[PDB]
This record gives sequence, structure tokens and C-alpha cells, in this order.
Amino acid sequence: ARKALIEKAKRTPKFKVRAYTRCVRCGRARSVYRFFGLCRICLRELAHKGQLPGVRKASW
Amino acid sequence: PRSLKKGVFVDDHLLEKVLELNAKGEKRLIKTWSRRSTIVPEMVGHTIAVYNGKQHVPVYITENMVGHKLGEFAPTRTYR
Amino acid sequence: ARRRRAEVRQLQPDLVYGDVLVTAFINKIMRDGKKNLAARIFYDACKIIQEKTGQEPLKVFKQAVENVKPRMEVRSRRVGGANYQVPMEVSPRRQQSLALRWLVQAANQRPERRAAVRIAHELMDAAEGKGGAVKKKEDVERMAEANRAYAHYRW
Amino acid sequence: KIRIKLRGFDHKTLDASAQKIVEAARRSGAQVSGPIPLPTRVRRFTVIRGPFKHKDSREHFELRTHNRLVDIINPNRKTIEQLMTLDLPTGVEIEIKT
Amino acid sequence: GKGDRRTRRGKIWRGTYGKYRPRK
Amino acid sequence: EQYYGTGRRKEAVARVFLRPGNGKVTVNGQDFNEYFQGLVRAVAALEPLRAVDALGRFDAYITVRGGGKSGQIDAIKLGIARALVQYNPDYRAKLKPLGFLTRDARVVERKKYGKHKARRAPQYSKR
Amino acid sequence: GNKIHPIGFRLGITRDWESRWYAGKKQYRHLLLEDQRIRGLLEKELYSAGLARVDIERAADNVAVTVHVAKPGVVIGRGGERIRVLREELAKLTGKNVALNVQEVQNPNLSAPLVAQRVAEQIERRFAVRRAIKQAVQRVMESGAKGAKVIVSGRIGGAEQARTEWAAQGRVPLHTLRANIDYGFALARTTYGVLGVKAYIFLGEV
RNA sequence: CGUCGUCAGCUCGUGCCGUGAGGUGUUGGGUUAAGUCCCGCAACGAGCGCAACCCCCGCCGUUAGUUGCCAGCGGUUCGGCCGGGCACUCUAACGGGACUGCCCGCGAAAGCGGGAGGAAGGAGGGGACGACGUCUGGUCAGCAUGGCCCUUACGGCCUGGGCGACACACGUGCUACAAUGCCCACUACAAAGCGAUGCCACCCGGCAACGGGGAGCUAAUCGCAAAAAGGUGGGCCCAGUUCGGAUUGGGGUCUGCAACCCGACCCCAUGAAGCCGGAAUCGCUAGUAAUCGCGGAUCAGCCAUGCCGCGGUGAAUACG
Ligand SMILES: [K+]
Ligand SMILES: [K+]
Ligand SMILES: [K+]
Ligand SMILES: [Mg+2]
Ligand SMILES: [Mg+2]
Ligand SMILES: [Mg+2]
Ligand SMILES: [Mg+2]
Ligand SMILES: [Mg+2]
Ligand SMILES: [Mg+2]
Ligand SMILES: [Mg+2]
Ligand SMILES: [Mg+2]
Ligand SMILES: [Mg+2]
Ligand SMILES: [Mg+2]
Ligand SMILES: [Mg+2]
Ligand SMILES: [Mg+2]
Ligand SMILES: [Mg+2]
Ligand SMILES: [Mg+2]
Ligand SMILES: [Mg+2]
Ligand SMILES: [Mg+2]
Ligand SMILES: [Mg+2]
Ligand SMILES: [Mg+2]
Ligand SMILES: [Mg+2]
Ligand SMILES: [Mg+2]
Ligand SMILES: [Mg+2]
Ligand SMILES: [Mg+2]
Ligand SMILES: [Mg+2]
Ligand SMILES: [Mg+2]
Ligand SMILES: [Mg+2]
Ligand SMILES: [Mg+2]
Ligand SMILES: [Mg+2]
Ligand SMILES: [Mg+2]
Ligand SMILES: [Mg+2]
Ligand SMILES: [Mg+2]
Ligand SMILES: [Mg+2]
Ligand SMILES: [Mg+2]
Ligand SMILES: [Zn+2]
Repeated sequence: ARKALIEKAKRTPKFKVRAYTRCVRCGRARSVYRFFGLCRICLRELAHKGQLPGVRKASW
Repeated sequence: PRSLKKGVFVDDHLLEKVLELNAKGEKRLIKTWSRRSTIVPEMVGHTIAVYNGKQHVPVYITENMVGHKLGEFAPTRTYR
Repeated sequence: ARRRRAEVRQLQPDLVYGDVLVTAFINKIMRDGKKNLAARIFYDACKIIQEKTGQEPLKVFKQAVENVKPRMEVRSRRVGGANYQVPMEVSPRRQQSLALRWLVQAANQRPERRAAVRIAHELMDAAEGKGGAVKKKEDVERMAEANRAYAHYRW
Repeated sequence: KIRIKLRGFDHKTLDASAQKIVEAARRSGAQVSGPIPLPTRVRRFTVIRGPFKHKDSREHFELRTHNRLVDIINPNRKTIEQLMTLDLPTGVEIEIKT
Repeated sequence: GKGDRRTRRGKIWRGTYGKYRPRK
Repeated sequence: EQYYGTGRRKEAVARVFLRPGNGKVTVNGQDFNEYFQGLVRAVAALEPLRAVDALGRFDAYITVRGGGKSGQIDAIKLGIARALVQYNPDYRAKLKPLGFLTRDARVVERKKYGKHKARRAPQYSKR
Repeated sequence: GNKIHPIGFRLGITRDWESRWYAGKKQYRHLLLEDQRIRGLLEKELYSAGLARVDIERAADNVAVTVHVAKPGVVIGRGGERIRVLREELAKLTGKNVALNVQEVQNPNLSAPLVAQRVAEQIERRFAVRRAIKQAVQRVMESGAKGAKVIVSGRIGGAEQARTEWAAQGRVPLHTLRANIDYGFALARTTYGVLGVKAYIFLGEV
């Protein structure tokens, strides 16, 4: 998250390739889960707050 | 075991700069940043200076090398 | 095993001779949990013994085992700087474990290309009183007593 | 022949939408085929607990999507009413392919 | 073994198909 | 007319239907020996019958699904053992001591994190 | 660093979620990014009302929502002049057109999120930490509660060496998965830096 | 977040002892996985920890049938295909169930040793969960944050390099050195998962990668899908060899604006080292180890042999 490289929202990559997920909450670009748009860190933070519906703590 | 498919690739920067430069004939030097582009027939005889990330190496193109990318003549790293 | 005394687990009797001692030998033969392949190998062996011998393979198996059991062995024990090879009796349980283990090891040292032949021929040379297995048993017992001087370190 | 599909994340939120559709129809339609379970589709998220290194910690999270079926035969007009605006669950999504 | 590209078990391991392991 | 048990093992479900007869055993529309083709273990699956002198006084239609053949073999081992009791509840007085009634609970232990295989831990050096 | 968030740990039982809206692998990430935008504003302003919780329900463009505060009025406004601007601020954010109810927090001293916010403010005004903590635990313990605890981070009192002040009463069994313990975390900027404040209130077991 | 650790343990209130730090409680006998419980005690109780409350697996029962059956019967394109039925198996909600309760033995008690019922005993098996605190431990490059510093550049945009360098050294792994093996056929038996700008049945072309074309699926309906190890048969005969597939030459298919540096994948050649590994050293107590394959996240593609999970087959040994 260098608020300038958060130009991912650009949508004008010239070539669809250069497009890269990047976290919506931290800007974290290295563990962004498609399904949540979040990074592994925040995905864990919010899940603890119960702010991610359905998402519980698995155990078996 | 090389490959690319049906549709030999060559950046059109130098292309329309060479096939066009063939109108008057040949010329001294060129300067490209397209290691990407394949060396095609209409280049033989030319002297294309290729960039390696720091320099613009002068590469004399010959018949025997038609097919190889330009990058293959502009070595990136420097060892001993 | 610092608490209990890990009791010996019982094995399911043989699907043929209905012998636990046989399943055991089969387990030692077995590698990578391929208990089927293990089973076949042992059986073709009982068969090869039926061939070259007019005696029930089960009886040969036993006899063999018996001859490879070490009734004495040396165990290392550090006392006063150096380590001393202390000879001492060998529990029944361990004799069995040792006999079977050696049979398979000795058998796989053999020259015959086919696994079944090896166990078969080793099993025979065993009940005969010879074979690489029985040697180990003997090289061990020879080791014991050869150090009877330290037998007082009972352990 | 009314195909009813119930999905969700809570297994009470759905059982509270298979009850507001099981009796409020046994007074206008077929004897109805009771709510049918239908296997769930679990989605696991395994994350490395801490911000930096420590790749051997990890915690396990998951989204369990429960399901239900129902399926009431005989629309009967009168059934299509007792089940027109008489539900409650907010964490549910309903489907009808009758 | 699992490392032999042009073999049966070789293709499986490498999760591919080809002459040495066709899709039936 | 017909008796039936079940039996399950390591995730293998067995449907056992015992009906008086010769001694034929159908496993998924296949001869016992047809399904368990060359599996030294198989023999076991019918041990319960032999445990009470049945087999040659019964016949069995068997269903199966889930797992592997040896696991299925254990399930079948229970079905035949259960039905064999529904037939005559006085048969427990013998199958109990052989534990044929027990459903082996041993199952593939879960794969833990930071550990190659549930228990096998990673090897480390220069400690 | 040990111990899981007591809420994320108790979602199964004694503690429901803060967004009961279902979704599919194509929109979930959106409806999620939305809730956050919501809580983003709600908190950016309603701070003064003292917002403990903020649920968000859905069914289809009819985004329920709610906001449990200690001082409703602050939300409402003169007759309802504030609850108006904001109510339009939601649909201007997301052209979803949604409700915006308001629950009152019976006791703001049994809601960990507030108790935390409480102490957190005092810290910025420069109140003696240990006091605040001692007190806070009281407010909570006096107005009911079978137990309570409060934790402040470090640089307590502008000190260079970060410490960690304690204080707690009654029961606070975190290992017991049934305690029903409200947890609240409050930051606390300062001329010299951040100080973290956690709050735990144990109320009722079974 | 890791770590000492699921190791027990760390404390408090009042009382009592001591000028005091501080003791007593928490020590002591018995017992437990446990500061677990019992008995005894100037101590009586309590808090955080242990355990229990939550999840998964094991047995049984309700409620429920576009998944199951021909168990039962009747139609058969002999395909659960059609009729038809929820029994069974499943699917998934809710319950039951185990308490040392029962019996004999020892004991002051707790509890220990067996025995009977029982799917299951005496924590059934596996998770989630990790006290007061320590390491002044990790992380300002996930985020947040005080101070400091640069603010035509310590900001910003591109194109191309680089993170992939190679005398050399170590860690973690992969594939092997083969006959309990390697091939080629032919045949079985899984479980959890994933699938619109997608899984991709099936058909045609191509040795093949893959390309044309298209059925069905918003999936217990369709698809990935073959599971592999096994089993039957056949080949190889012990050889650096039908072991082993590293290198390297050639020809291609794909993804992508683009594969030189620097992508997987297919086909033909090539066919290295390695014949089981010095001193050292690692894991694991049972469905564990060993072994076999399958799916996922990230992701266009991929350098996944990593990682997180799933099921098949299934040991040895523990005196002490
Ligand atoms: K348990
Ligand atoms: K520190
Ligand atoms: K292998
Ligand atoms: Mg930033
Ligand atoms: Mg990318
Ligand atoms: Mg993403
Ligand atoms: Mg080969
Ligand atoms: Mg067998
Ligand atoms: Mg396994
Ligand atoms: Mg413990
Ligand atoms: Mg005191
Ligand atoms: Mg005094
Ligand atoms: Mg003391
Ligand atoms: Mg004291
Ligand atoms: Mg003490
Ligand atoms: Mg003390
Ligand atoms: Mg003491
Ligand atoms: Mg003790
Ligand atoms: Mg205690
Ligand atoms: Mg005491
Ligand atoms: Mg039942
Ligand atoms: Mg616990
Ligand atoms: Mg350090
Ligand atoms: Mg430091
Ligand atoms: Mg690197
Ligand atoms: Mg290595
Ligand atoms: Mg073809
Ligand atoms: Mg060599
Ligand atoms: Mg070769
Ligand atoms: Mg490349
Ligand atoms: Mg050799
Ligand atoms: Mg995987
Ligand atoms: Mg991928
Ligand atoms: Mg590479
Ligand atoms: Mg890979
Ligand atoms: Zn984040």
C-alpha cells in the first residue's frame, strides 16, 4: 500500500494482464483472496469481528 | 524445443522503420527497446543497436541469425 | 514408555494356518503397507517348501524360527568412563521379534531373484541349522559370554 | 409441482423458512414432500495467523452453505397465497423453479 | 519412475496426458 | 424369509441380506470371489458365519459403496454378523467374544498444519 | 502473542454476527466492501453518540441496518434533522435506498466497546491510566456484570518504555466457550503515539 | 504472531505468623493427563489457568425425500433405465447414548485392577482453545502510529533490465539407484473439494500438446474424473540394463501485447550422476510410521517437487 500504486483500480492497463487483485482494505497485494477482495491479514481481522457473514472458525 | 505458433511476432516500432527504411535502401544504426521482436529477413544487413537495460549494444544482423530475438545478442548480465 | 509398560498388541491369526506367529512374519516381510503382496510371498514360500520337502510348511516355519532365536545377547552400558558389552538373558518376547526380523533380513541377503524362493530357502536352511539367519543368532550368542567377565553388571 | 430451493449460511435461518413454507401450504396443496436436506458446500480459508513470517501457525475459517428443498406438488392457487407474504428470515435466499 | 516424462506413471505425476497416457 | 444387518468400516458401507440357501454370495452383482479377486484377506469377510456353522445353511446378497476393498471387506464382516443375529439373537452369545459385533472406529486422522502428514513433523537441522 | 479474539471465538454460540446477509461467489465481495463503507461513515461521525454496535441485514436492495447507541438523540437531531442528512448519505454512497433504525444501549457501562472508548478518551485528555482502569472496572462492575477487565498498552504517561496496565474483577473465563463476554477495543492517538485499550465484560453464563 | 509451552502452573481476599523482605494458604500423605480429586492441616475461600460448555469421527432413533433401491413387484432399448416405493445407503437438522452406573478384588477416601453388558469405557479417537509472565524476540514493507528525514526530488510516469547472476557452502524437498521392481494391456474399490466472462460430456482432425464443433449444468441432476497403489495376463532376467530420467539437439501446442534474459506442456532424438550414501543427524507410539493417488486456495499462464486438506493399503517396537 503505497497510495500511488493503488492505481490498480485504474482498469486501463493497456493490456488486461497487468491487472492485479490487491487488497481493498490494506492495499496488501500479496495474499488477496478473490472471494473477499481482502488480504489474508484483514480477512482474519474482520472474521474475528463477525463482520464477514457465515464465516466461522472451522475445526474437525 | 522452441515455440510461438502461427503468427510470427515482431514489434512494429522498428518494422515500419526498417521495411520503410528499405525505400531509400539501408542506413547506419537504429535504437530499439524491443528485445521482444523476432528478427525477420528484411533486416539482414542492418545494424540494430539493442538496449540491454543499461546500454544500446550495436548488433549486426545476418542471414544465419534470422529467427532469433534481438535480446539474444544483447546479453543482460555481466560475469567476470 | 515412561509411564505404563506398553502391552504387546495381539495380531489377527493367519487366514490360512490361523497362526499369529505367521501374520507376524508376514508383517516383517511387508514393506510400504502392501500386506497383500506380503501375504502372497510368504505363501508361495510355504508352497516351495511343500515341493522340496515332504513336510508341512507350518512345521518347517516353526522349527526355523526356533533355531534363530538368541537365548543370550550383549547390551552396552557405560560405567567408569568406558562402555562395557554386558551379556544378559533375552526375554521370550524379544527372541521372537529377533528371530523373525533376522529371517527376513537374512533371506533378502540371498541370491535368488524371486522373493518367495528366498524366504523359502532361508526358512529351510534355517530349520536345518544353517543359513545366514542362524549365523547372526550364533554370532550374537558367541558375543555374549565372550564377555562373561562383565556378567556381574546384571543390568 | 413447485420446486423450492433454499440456501443460506445459518441452519436455523433456513429451517425458519422451510417451516413458513411447510404448513402454510398443507392447507391448500398436496400433502407436500417434507423439507429435504441436500448436502452443504463448504468453502475453507486457511490463513497464516501473524502479519510476518511464522508460516507454521495458521487458523481455519469457513463459509458453510446449507441447503433445503421442500418441493410442493399441486399449486392449487390457494397455496400460492398462504405463501405469498408470510416469511421472516433475513439471512436467506429463496428460489422457485416450479 | 514418476520422473519419466514419456511414460505412464510419468504423465500422471506431471498431471498431463499424451501418447504415453491418452484420455481413454 | 430374509435377514439383514449392515456393518461399516473406515468409511465403507455394507448392506447385508441373508437368505437361507446354498452358500452363494453376491457382492454388487458379482461372485464373492469375483469382487475380491485375489485378495488373501477376503476370506475373513465371512468369518462370522463360520463362527456359528452357517455359510452352508445361508446365502447372501451384499451391497457396498465407499472406501477401498479391504475396508469394504471389514464392513461386510459386520453386516453378515449383524443380520446373523437378527436371524437368531442367541448368536450374540458367540459373536460377542470374537468382537464381530464391534464397529472398528479407527479412521484416517486429520492432517494438521505445520505437519507434513498429521503427525510426521518436518525435519530440521543445525539446532 | 496468544489468545484469540473472544468474539470471533464465540460466534458459534453466545455471540451473533454483525451482518446477516447471504450472497454468492460473485457479489459477496461487494456487499462486504459496502458494509465497511457504511461502518466507515457511521463511525467517522456518530462517534459522539457513542456507537457500540452496527448490524447490517439484507434481502435485496432493502438493506435493513441498525445502530445501537448510548445517546440516540445525537443521531436523530432537532426533530430528526440529522437522521435525515445521514439517511440520504447512505443511498448517496450506495444507490441502494435502505433503512436506518436505532436501538438504545440500556447501559453504556455493560458494552465493552463503550467502556473501551471511555478510557481511551480519558487517556488522550491525560488522565492517570491506573485510575481510569480502576474506575472503569468499577463502573462496569457496579452496574451488574459477573466480571470485567481492562487493558491499556504502553507509553503509559508518555514514558519511553512501553508498559501494560492491568486491572480486573469477578470472573472473565475466556477459555469457557459460553461466557458471553463483550470485548471492545479502543485506539488512542497522542502527542507521543498510540495506546491500545481492550475491554472485557462477563455478563451471564449459560 | 512466534517461543518457554496445553507445561501444569500464577495469584488474590480476609485471617494467622514474622521488626521486615516475606511466609501460611499452594506444604504434607494417596491419586490424576492436570494446583484432578481425596485425606490431613492456622487457615477459610476465590480469580486467571486444568477440566467442562463448541466442532469432527464412532453406535442407535425421530423428522425429511428428483440422492438411494429392482431389496418388493411389474415394465424391460436389461442402463435404477420406466412404473412405483422410502425400507436400506446416503444427505442434514434434532435427540438418545457412558455415569466407574453394574459385578468381584484392594482402599480412609479419591481412586486402582479386572469382569459383564455395550457400537463405544473409565479423558472413546482427532480438533478449536494455549494462565501470571519471559525472550527488551518478530513485524514501521499489511495496516495504524510519535519522532526524524526528502519534499523538481528518498515523490511520480513509463520502456528495458534486475529480484532467475555462479568458483563455492548449508537448510527443506523431489526423482532415483531397481525384481517385495520397471513396463504394456485389461479390470476394479475413495473421500473431501472446485466449476460464466467457467467445468467442459460427446463428435471430428492431430502420434500427442491442442485445435474445430457442440449436450448438459446456474449444479446430491452435468462436468473436472482416471483415482493410484491393487487384481488378471503378458514382456524384461540380472545388466548402469526395458533400472534412472539429468543434460543437450530438433520439431510443435498453448497462455498471454509480448516467453532472449525468463513460462509451463507434447513428440523424436540424446540417455548424465546414481549400484544404496563419511563424521554426523531427522520423524513417528498406532489407522500413527511407511506407501498410493485425488482437490483446493493464489492464479491468464507458471517455474507448485511448496503449502492447506482428502481418502486407499497399512506395520515394527517400547525391558526400562
Ligand atoms: K471427545
Ligand atoms: K521488546
Ligand atoms: K516409489
Ligand atoms: Mg501506507
Ligand atoms: Mg497477475
Ligand atoms: Mg482478490
Ligand atoms: Mg524408465
Ligand atoms: Mg487379501
Ligand atoms: Mg494418508
Ligand atoms: Mg494437559
Ligand atoms: Mg494472606
Ligand atoms: Mg504482624
Ligand atoms: Mg509461599
Ligand atoms: Mg501471601
Ligand atoms: Mg506457591
Ligand atoms: Mg504465595
Ligand atoms: Mg510451602
Ligand atoms: Mg499431583
Ligand atoms: Mg484447580
Ligand atoms: Mg490446605
Ligand atoms: Mg438409524
Ligand atoms: Mg481447555
Ligand atoms: Mg532474534
Ligand atoms: Mg530487538
Ligand atoms: Mg528471491
Ligand atoms: Mg536434501
Ligand atoms: Mg485422433
Ligand atoms: Mg555410473
Ligand atoms: Mg534406460
Ligand atoms: Mg519467459
Ligand atoms: Mg544394479
Ligand atoms: Mg492441493
Ligand atoms: Mg493454478
Ligand atoms: Mg524454470
Ligand atoms: Mg503444482
Ligand atoms: Zn487489510
